[PDB]
Amino acid sequence: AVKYYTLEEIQKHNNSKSTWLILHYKVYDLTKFLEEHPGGEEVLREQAGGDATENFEDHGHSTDARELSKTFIIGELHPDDR
Ligand code: HEM
Repeated sequence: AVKYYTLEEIQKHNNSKSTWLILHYKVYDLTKFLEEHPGGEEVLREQAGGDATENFEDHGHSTDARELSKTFIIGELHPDDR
């Protein structure tokens, strides 16, 4: 199955409430992880509500972070959208 979520929402979910990002067209909520993340919130929150796919890869994130990303999957970025 899929859950889907629209760019409308994904942009919106970006401000200390929910923080959503697109990593390979799947949609990833963190919000709590913002606390943990070595990269910090700000930078991530600013990539949030958009495609952070390239950026995520660019940083060369580890398997554990990748794994984490799987469990963070809430959603997908809608088809009408893309
Ligand atoms: C799915 C959400 C993500 C998770 C689970 C995650 C996890 C992590 C973890 C655990 C580290 C340490 C290095 C590693 O384990 O690879 C890290 C570092 C970092 N991340 Fe992320 N990250 C995520 C998304 C992002 C995104 C989209 C950005 C873009 C803002 C980003 C920017 C950074 C930066 C700047 C560092 C610092 C590199 C260092 O440790 O020196 N991360 N991340």
